[PDB]
Amino acid sequence: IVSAWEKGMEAARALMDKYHVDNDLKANFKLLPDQVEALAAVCKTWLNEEHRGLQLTFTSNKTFVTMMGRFLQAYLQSFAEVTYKHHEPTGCALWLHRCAEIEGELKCLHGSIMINKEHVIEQISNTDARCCVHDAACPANQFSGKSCGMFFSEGAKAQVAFKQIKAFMQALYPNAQTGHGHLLMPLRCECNSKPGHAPFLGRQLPKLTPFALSNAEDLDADLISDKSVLASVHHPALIVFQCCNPVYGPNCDFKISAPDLLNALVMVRSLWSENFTELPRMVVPEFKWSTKHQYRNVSLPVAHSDARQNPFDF
Ligand SMILES: [Zn+2]
Ligand SMILES: [Zn+2]
Repeated sequence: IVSAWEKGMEAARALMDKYHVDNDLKANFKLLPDQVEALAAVCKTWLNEEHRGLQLTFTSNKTFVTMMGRFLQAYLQSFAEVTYKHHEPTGCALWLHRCAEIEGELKCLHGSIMINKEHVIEQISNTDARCCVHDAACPANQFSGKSCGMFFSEGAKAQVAFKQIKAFMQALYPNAQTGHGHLLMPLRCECNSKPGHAPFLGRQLPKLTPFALSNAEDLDADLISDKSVLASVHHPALIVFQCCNPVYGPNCDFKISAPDLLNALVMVRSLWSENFTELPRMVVPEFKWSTKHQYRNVSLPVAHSDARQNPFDF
């Protein structure tokens, strides 16, 4: 019997040799949990070679390849039976969201229904915003110390994006026994990709934001038979994952839409099948609410101005 580490290393080198990954990346690879670049280079090479015309939608090329890298990593670890405790390789979870089950109703990461709020932007009036229940007494889009950090300026549009992912999954897995109600989502962007990253404030998992597919109705549904595609036609908004705390502490350019995230997983399974004859078991952890994902709030009073020189009359 051989150590799991050596068995992993062999498989990974076979891949890196076959896909002509850079020599330094090859030399330095040690199957360690933060070593994802060489595996992403495998995937990008396979894409360049087999899928040059792949169309991404609200996903950056870098983020798509990085996620394939993590999934490839997870399959290699599973194949070899190597696990590093506290380094789950995908950086993702399956959230049983229940956001497309009841008309007009969204649930947050807590699994509780989201409360309706009016949200005024600048002047735009969003009277259909939704907040985490633990934020129900906060201004719209401000987060309490008990928040999960989820907020939708537009609840109807959010529900369209959840219907879209659920339909996309039903089209890819029309005979699924299980999983059509789960969302594959990232738990880590670049900012918390390492378990000992410096603590940061604000949201503790990648933000989830629905984006409209705005030309998608100028489309003739009758011409399209791809059920995947029809998911977007019927529900023209995508869930898009970005940095834990995107800029409009740390921030990064992580950006991937839910269908492209599932396709990153699916395309790794294809790549794997072209190199190995069985696909190992690989479990993306089911999401469970816990305090580690709680928003890290800091509430600082800010003095309003007063024309007076002195605080008080005496
Ligand atoms: Zn919540
Ligand atoms: Zn980030």
